[PDB]
Parts: sequence; structure tokens; C-alpha cells
Amino acid sequence: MADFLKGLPVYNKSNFSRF
Amino acid sequence: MSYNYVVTAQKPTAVNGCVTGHFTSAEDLNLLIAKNTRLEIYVVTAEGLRPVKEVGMYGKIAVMELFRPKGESKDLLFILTAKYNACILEYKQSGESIDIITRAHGNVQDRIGRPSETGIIGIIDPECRMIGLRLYDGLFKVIPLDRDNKELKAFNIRLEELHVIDVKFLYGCQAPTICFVYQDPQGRHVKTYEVSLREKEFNKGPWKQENVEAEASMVIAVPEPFGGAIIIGQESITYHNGDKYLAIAPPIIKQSTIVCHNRVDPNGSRYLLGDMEGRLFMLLLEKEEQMDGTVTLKDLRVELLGETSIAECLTYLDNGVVFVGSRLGDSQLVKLNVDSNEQGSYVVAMETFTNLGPIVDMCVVDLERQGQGQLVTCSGAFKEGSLRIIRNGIGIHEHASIDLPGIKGLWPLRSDPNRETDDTLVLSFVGQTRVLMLNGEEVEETELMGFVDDQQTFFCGNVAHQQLIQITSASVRLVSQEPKALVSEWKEPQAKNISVASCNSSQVVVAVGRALYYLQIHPQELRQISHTEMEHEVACLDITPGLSPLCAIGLWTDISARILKLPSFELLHKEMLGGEIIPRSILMTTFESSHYLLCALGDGALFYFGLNIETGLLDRKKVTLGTQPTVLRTFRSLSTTNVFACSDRPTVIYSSNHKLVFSNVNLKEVNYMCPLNSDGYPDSLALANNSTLTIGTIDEIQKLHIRTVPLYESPRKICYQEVSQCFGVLSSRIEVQDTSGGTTALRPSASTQALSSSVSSSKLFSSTSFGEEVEVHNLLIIDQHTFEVLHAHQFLQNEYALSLVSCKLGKDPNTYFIVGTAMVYPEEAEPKQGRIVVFQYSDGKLQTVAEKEVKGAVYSMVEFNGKLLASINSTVRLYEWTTEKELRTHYNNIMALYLKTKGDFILVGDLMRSVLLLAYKPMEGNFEEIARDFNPNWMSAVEILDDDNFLGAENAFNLFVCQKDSAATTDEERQHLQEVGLFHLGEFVNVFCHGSLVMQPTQGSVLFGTVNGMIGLVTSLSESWYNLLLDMQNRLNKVIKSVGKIEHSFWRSFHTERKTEPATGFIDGDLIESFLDISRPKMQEVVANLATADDLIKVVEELTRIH
Repeated sequence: MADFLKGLPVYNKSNFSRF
Repeated sequence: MSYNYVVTAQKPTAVNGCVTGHFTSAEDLNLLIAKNTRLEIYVVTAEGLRPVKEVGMYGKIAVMELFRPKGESKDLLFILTAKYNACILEYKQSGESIDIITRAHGNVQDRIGRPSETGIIGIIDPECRMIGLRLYDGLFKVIPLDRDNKELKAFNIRLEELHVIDVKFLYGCQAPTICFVYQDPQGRHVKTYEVSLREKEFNKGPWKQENVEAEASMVIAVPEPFGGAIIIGQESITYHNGDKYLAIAPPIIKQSTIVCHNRVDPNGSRYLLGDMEGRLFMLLLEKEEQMDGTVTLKDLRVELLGETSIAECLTYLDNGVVFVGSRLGDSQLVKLNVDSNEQGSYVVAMETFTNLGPIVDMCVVDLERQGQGQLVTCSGAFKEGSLRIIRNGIGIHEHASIDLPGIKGLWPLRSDPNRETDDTLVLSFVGQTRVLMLNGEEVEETELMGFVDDQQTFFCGNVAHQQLIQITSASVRLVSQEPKALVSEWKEPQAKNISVASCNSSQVVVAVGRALYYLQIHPQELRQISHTEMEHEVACLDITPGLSPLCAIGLWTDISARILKLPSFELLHKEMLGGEIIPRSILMTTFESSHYLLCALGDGALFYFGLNIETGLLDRKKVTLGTQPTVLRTFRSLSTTNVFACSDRPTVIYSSNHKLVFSNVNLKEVNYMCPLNSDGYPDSLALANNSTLTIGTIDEIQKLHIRTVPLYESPRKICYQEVSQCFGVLSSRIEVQDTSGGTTALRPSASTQALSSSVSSSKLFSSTSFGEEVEVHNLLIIDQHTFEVLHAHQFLQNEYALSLVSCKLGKDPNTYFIVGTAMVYPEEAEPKQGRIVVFQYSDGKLQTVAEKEVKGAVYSMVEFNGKLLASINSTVRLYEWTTEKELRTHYNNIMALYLKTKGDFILVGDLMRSVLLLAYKPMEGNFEEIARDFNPNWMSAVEILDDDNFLGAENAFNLFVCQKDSAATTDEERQHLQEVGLFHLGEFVNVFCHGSLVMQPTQGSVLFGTVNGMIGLVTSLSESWYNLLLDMQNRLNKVIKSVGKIEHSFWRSFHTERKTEPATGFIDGDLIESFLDISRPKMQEVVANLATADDLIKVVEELTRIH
């Protein structure tokens, strides 16, 4: 598991969870 | 006397720039994608990318940056055209509509600069102090940012540093400071300057000038918490900030040059990088929070995340998702995951966007085989190289057919313990009705047994309460799903016939003469509710759920779109749209977040409206489909589905951005239709006409259906060979010198995993570094149905293929694949050795017939008159197919890259620079130079319209037409040809060819493909069409608003570094078809003298059906 991929920027969470 | 016409057949699909910011509102995560002349704006919503407004400018977007200065509501967009048009924009949705106000604008070209290698650079201050430009060498331009500078004013500083690579504004400085990488003798360096917009000078910059890598190509502005600049070279990534300095050199990087970068975190701790090999890295600035609460930066680390497509833009959106803007291939959407689930790739594709990529070559084929052809292009480069098969219009593929003679209705029916799959299809003839019993696909009908026999069924559905109704000319009839017998029937009061029928799951609206009766479906009973006689005679009805507040109607007298409630027949509206022929079909359905009303006149036109359902208030526009009464019907592909327009020009109305799509269907004529999800033809459609009774499926949501054939290598040329029923494609792949002194495969591409896969081994020559990238060219025998690499014939080392021909030669019965190559040694830039090879695809082998040794580069060649016209370096030979199959050879002296042949012994060659005109005579075998062109052009494409019209395109994104001069003395003045046409396209044409995408008053058809994936058509106009639309141009600039206030006059002007002329002999429907998107006051300001709206609105409607 990547170290540098924990905690990517989140401006809104309901922003990309449909697809 | 050359009057032409160019339209866009496909918007540019390549992505050149993409930025993120708050443009619509505050905290509105917008993705702004720059194509070429198009600008796309999106809002990040749960759904994914959803657009708000796709605008269109009169320029090539070269700089696109976002920012909101001191005290602003939302970010202000900034755009710079490659022709030097600057403008600041502002999204303003104050009204229910959308308008991009142009806060400022101004042209900032300098009459005295030279554009620099690495092109234009547009940088903006960290705190919105100024815009900085790097248009020309040695001239850094400054545009201060206040409010009164609405006419964008600017001034130049002077730059002692002459060759400059990349410039950036540094964060966290005492005042504007600039960091850039420039080159001179003794390598290249990084210098620092301070911009002083109070004295218009350069001041000594914050820190020392460092030496950097020789191939430093990018400078990254590092944000406030750290401050500094990151410089990305080929092999070392370095960090510069004053005296502090860090650098790591992973060998993981050198294999491909890093091209793009994107900032992830606001802190700048994480960055995204991109290779030309398609990689995606994560550059890290790891932190070291010290005792005094401060944060510092300790090291750099780069570790690979996986691979996207080759990226020219890069952008993190939200929730671990990155938009990959690809210029050489499909742009896509990407999710980065902490857990590398499969292999080592932390990258997962979510969505891909069709990019026709760099269109290198193409050709037209009748794959559908009526009159409508399909474009087969060579898109993409390197691993994203593919073939694209542009099919125009919604198509079907039939599964069966039955000789029927004149049906008058189609209806699905379900007569069993409900299996959810329709098992019965019911037809109707002018009287007789026959209930087809089809457990399989049977013909024999058993009238499932109460349905009427010879009275001509008007509706046949599956009503609720588990029953089956039939409306006919006798009565409505209810056959049950309990004993399967006739249990209820509504005869007529007067015992007379029914005219109109309208039935849903539980309601029925019928009509007799002028009367309107209402019925409700109940178990084994038919109940009467409402009752009314209309003002006039009923022509068509519609009800739409199993209970409808409204009931639409069409009357026989005044073409009145009238809406009625159903519990009674209270009139809710009538429209002032009285024609003269009857309305035939009417329908109201739900497409997307809306409710439209549709009505079909008997002449062939159709109206659409909008409304809600709590009042009957309703968007007139005379859209014309066919010429015969268009019978409407709703159909079901997925759940959110659309309506079918039965006509002799079958249209389909889909949902666009919640508006209207009108895509023709590739069928001749259809009169009646209904969907079908059958236990024998599932999710099929039943199509009726005057002949057969087809049944098949559907394809697409809009006009084009783009088929893709991934090749994973670079395709260069393409031909089509009908006798073999397969395509011919030349292609090259990349290979790197191994530890053994030979090459290797980068990735398994199509030529290496082909079925046959032969090679060469031809001794025709007799008179070698390590760690390089070499090219390997092949001839691909792609099949035309199951696109696959049947055969892949490989050429010799250092041999590049440059031209492809599929023709017959002389009186030889065979059709051959002729390939002309060029020996390229990575040293001397004009080839001295070449080859023309003639192959034949007999059965499964690729025979080598002949082989004429040639010394020179066979740039292009074309079949001429059974002879093999070829262009070798500076000679244009005319070969001839010997009976011994030897192709013996016949002269000019000129570097021909491109070569076309009208016929009639007349030729077109380009490129020492300009165009030439050569003629062959059965006289000596030699050509005569008829009339050439002398004003130079660095050209890229060529085509013939007729004997006196020659289409050109050059490296400058312009078009132009040549034509033989008719002046006084034919002694010399005829020996020249002038340029009756000049036009600026903004696209880089690579290939011209003839054909049309539509099955087909205006003469001609020539298609062209471009680097940005744009496809366009060229036509010709008589002197009465050209002068009509020309004045229709010079009156539309006044009444159409330019986004950047860029006058259309300037955009189309023939622009180079030398002659900047006005356009002539050209007309763009992209500026004239838009005339159907204005209001009538404006629309009637252009059409007043010299002619009304209804005499242009439906004339242009012919001019959109050319592509």
C-alpha cells in the first residue's frame, strides 16, 4: 500500500461517489 | 470563380490544456478543458463530470489560467489566442441562462519579435499582481492587473536571456519575482528576476544563478509553506530555493522525458508527473516539522504510480481522482488507490473520452453499402495509436425479415403466465388483422381468439388488472389473463366506427368523428367516465402514464395543439400554429428532468414544446424530418429512453444536455415501429415499412458511432483493397538497443502479435550505437470485418515506409499493395536510398511480386492511369507495369511530399514550397509544367476540386485554393496560377480525400482530418450561393457576440509571419449554421434587405445534412 497515497485532497466527499 | 465552403464534421477531440478552480460559483470544482477553438466547462458533482456550458471562441487557446484577484467573488478566467488575442472572462449565471461576460480584452502582438522554441508561455502572479507573457525571444511582456485596464494594455520589458525554456512566478516573495530556465553557450542555467511594474524594469532576483541539467524542461511554482522552484529535467529532479538545494536522480525516469506536472495538495507536498511513455509519477516533498512549530522540507522522492495514457494536460480533481488530458490519445478519468490492488498500478481507469487523436491518414469505405460511407482513420501515436471507424447516423443490424405487404400498425403483446418477455406480435392491415403466434419466430397466426378479424386494429397492448385490450374499428375489446376469453366490450352508442385510439395501462381515450370518449380498465369490465364533443374533428390522441392528468389532441381544422384534463375535458390551451395539412402523430413523454410535447404534421414537419403538468402552458420551431406523415413512438433501449420517429428519413429524438438530438437512422424508409423484448428476439425493435418486417437492434446516443481498433503502435498510412476484403496499413513501432547490439520490444504491439508476421531478408544493399530508440516499420493487413492483424510484413532495419497504394497496374489482372519506403540513417537528414515494393495478398500469404531498387525517399505515390506515379526526393517519376512484373521507368525536378491526380493526365505536386501543376502527354512520356505557384507555402496537404481548383493547406493552419490565371497573354500570365481563395482554419490538416459521411444542389465533397482530431468537409458554391452567404457572413459579425471580443474578420484572415490577407472564396457554416441559434429580432437584423426568417431557417436546414 502506497505511503504517499494516504490522504488525497478531499474538497467534498459526495463529489465523486456515484459513477 | 472559385467559391468553396468548409464545415466542421467533428469538433477537435485532442486536449491541449486543462485547469481547475472555482469558476461557476465559490466552491464549485470546475474542470476547464481546452481543445482548439472550443472551451469546455464542467462542475464536479457526485455523478462525475457534468458540464454547464461549452463555449466556442474565434481563436486557438494557447494560454488558459484561472485566478481571482484581491476581493473577488469568483475566479476570473484568462485566455490568450495563438494569434495574440487576450481576454479575461467571468462565468455569470445571474439569470436563468448562462453568459460569459468579457471583463477585458486586447491584442498584444508585437510587430518586432520572433516566436521562440517551446512556444508561448502565460504566467500569472501568485497574488494577481500581473499577467506575464513570453511570446517572443528576448521580450518578456507584462500586463498589470487593475480594474481600469479593461482595454487590455501592456508594455514590454527586455530580456537579456535570449533562449528561454520555461518561466514561472515564484511564491512568497517581497514583490513579483520570476524563475526561469534559459539557454546560451556553456549549457543552460536558472536565473532569478524581479518584475517592477512601477519602473518597467528588471531588478536583480532573490537568489544566485545556478547551473542545472542540460535538458531541464519544466519549472514548478512551489506554494507558500515551502517556497522555491522545482526544475524537472530528463534525469535529475532538483529543488531550488535561495541557498537551500535538493536533488534526486532516479534512473527510473530517463527512459522517457517528463512532459507535464500537476499540483495535488495545496501545500505542494505531492505532485503528479507524466511520461511520453504514458507513465504517471508522484513527486514528493517530505516534511520535517521542527521544534519551533515551523515546517521545513527535507528530501525528494519519486515512486511510480502506474500508467495512464500519454498526457499533455494533468489535473487532480477530488476524492483521489485525476483527469488525464491526452493529446495523442483518448483522454480519460483515473482513480488513484492506496491499495495497489492488481499488479503494481495504483491507477484504475474510470472513463475514457473518444479522441480521434492525430489523424495521420484516412480513407472512405461503404461498410454499410448503400450510398453512405464511413471514415477509417489512422489516429493516435505510439501506444495510443488506433484505427477509428467514423459511422454517421444511428444504425441497426437486422436479425430476420418476412415478406409482408402494407402493414398499418405494430404492437407487442404478452399472452402467457407472465415471463416478462413479450411472446406475441400483432400486426394490422387496412382492414384485416392477424395475431402472429410466435413461440419461436413463426408466421402462422392464430387470432388469439376474440380479437377482431378484418376491421384494422388501432391499438393492441397489455392493460393493467392483468388483461389485454384491443382498440379497433368495431369496439375496444378486453381479452383476459384469467380464462383468456372476451369478457368485456364497448360498442358504440350510435354503433358507428372508431377513428382515433389512445390507450395506456388502465385508461383509454377513443374518438368518433368529433366525439371523445373516456374509458377506465377494471377487471372484466370497461367503465365509462368522461364524455365530450370537441369544437372540431379529432385527428390524433395521446395519453401517457396508469392515470394521466393530461390528454393531448390534434384537430382536423386548425392544427391546434390542445391539451385536456381527463376526469373531464376542460380545454387547457390552444396554439396559434395553424398550417394547412392535418397533424398525424402526437406524443408527450419524459426525456430528462422535463416534459416535452411532440406533434407531427402530415407534410413532414414536427414541433416540440415544453411544459409542466399542473398547467397546460407551452417552444415552437419547425424542425423538418421527412416528407411523409411521421408516426411517433416511444422506445426502450435502457431505462431512461427516448422516442422513435417513423418516417422516410427515420429520425430519433434523444436527450442531449436535457435537450434534443436528431440523428438520422441508416435505413431507407419506415412507416410503423414498436419495441420488442421477446423470448426469441430480446431487446430488439420491430420495424414496419411498405415491404418487409425487419427486426434488429440499435447503437448510439448521438450522430456518430466511432468504432475503435487499438494498435498499440503508430499507424502512418492506410489503403483499402476490395478484392481482398481487407485494409492495408503502414505502421512503425519503437525499439531500444538491447545489451546484445540489436533492438527490443517496448510493449507487445499489434505488428508483433500478428497471425502471419513475415519479414524481409532482401539483399539490395552492400555499402550502430547502443541505448537508442530505433523505429521498425511494418505493413499491416488489417481485416475489414473482424479488424485483426492477419499479416504483418516487416521491413529492413533503418527503413521507414512513407507511402502506400492499393491499385492495379497496366493490364495486369491482379490488385497489389504497393509500398514505397526510404532508408533513414540517424545522421544525414535527406535520404539517399529507397525502395518501391509491390506485394499481393493472394490467400493468407503476402507475396512479394516486384522490387524496383530506388535511391531517394519515396515520399508519396498514387495510381495514375494504370501507371505508378511516384515521388522520389526531388524527382517525380512515372513508372509503368511491365508484363514481366518489373515496373520499368518520367521526370520533373522538385521535392514532392504530396501528390494527387484529378485524372485526364493532370497532376498536383507540392513542396519545394508551393504547389505545381503537371500534365502528362502520350507524346514523349514526359510531363509539361503547365502553371505553378510562386508565393511560398510550407505545405502539408493537397487535393483537387476540378481542373482549375486546387486545395492547399500549409504548416500555418490556413487553407487556400489555386486556379489557372486567365489574364491577357497566355505566354506567361497563364504559366502562373493565383490564389482566388485564402482561409484560416486553425487546424493542422494532414490528409485530404473525397467522399461524404451522409448518404451522398451544391457540388462536390472533400473531407480532411487534422492533428486535433477535427474532421471537416469542403464543398463548392455557384456565384449565387457564395454571394448570398458571403453577405450573410458580413452581417452576422455585427449581430453575434464574440467571447473575447475577437472580430471574426481577424480570426479567418490568412495569417503567417509574412502575408496577412483577408479571406476570400471561403464560407464556414460553423459561423452560418449557428444562425439557427439566435432570437428572431437579431435573426431578422441580418435578413432584411436583399428574404425573411422562414426562408433561411429551413434553407440552412439543408446545409446541415451535408456531413
